[PDB]
Amino acid sequence: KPRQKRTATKAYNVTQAFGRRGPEQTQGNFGDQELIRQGTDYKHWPQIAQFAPSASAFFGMSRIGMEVTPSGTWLTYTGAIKLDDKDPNFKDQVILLNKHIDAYKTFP
Amino acid sequence: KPRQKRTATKAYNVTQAFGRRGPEQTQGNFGDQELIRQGTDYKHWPQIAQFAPSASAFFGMSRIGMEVTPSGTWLTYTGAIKLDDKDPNFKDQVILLNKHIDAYKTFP
Ligand SMILES: [Cl-]
Ligand SMILES: [Cl-]
Repeated sequence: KPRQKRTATKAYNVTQAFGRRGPEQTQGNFGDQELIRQGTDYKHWPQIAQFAPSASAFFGMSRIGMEVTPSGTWLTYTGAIKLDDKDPNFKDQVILLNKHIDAYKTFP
Repeated sequence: KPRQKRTATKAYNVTQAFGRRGPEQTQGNFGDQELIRQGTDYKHWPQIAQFAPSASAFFGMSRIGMEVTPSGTWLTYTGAIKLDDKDPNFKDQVILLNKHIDAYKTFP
């Protein structure tokens, strides 16, 4: 499976499918130890997935680029997804996202 | 319906769902005239969607951040998807992606 189509689960976790969390531009930085170990099996995964873009929104909202480097050809992507301040779970969504963004920095 | 979960089609095109293509930091720049008016009805949509990330890969591969500005709270994302240069279809993949990246510059 191409890396972009992989689905993390307890049997193929975030580390196995997408590598260690870290600070380099080539590494992902999202996920506490519980989400890394369980992937889509994570109890709060659906609350995180509501922010993931559809294939249409991924190519409709993102700034797409093509880069040819010594390591190969890359499809770059950047963008921002607005949370809904009126959503009654807004305060829980902020806490949940804060719990996984750069959570690796505190792993024992 | 959240912008990230929208699906562009002939009835609800890329401009109506994700705004006019353009060069600004959080403005979409992908799509020629044909893709903008057809969205997922585009006859070559599958060869574009093969590069869209699953929800799991989006949070596993990307660099996720969160910003609070006067417009609201935003989930920022950045990353790069490696193309398989060993795939016999690689040249066609490069041609297809380059046809839509910044295509808006050649038309009103
Ligand atoms: Cl699709
Ligand atoms: Cl999912």
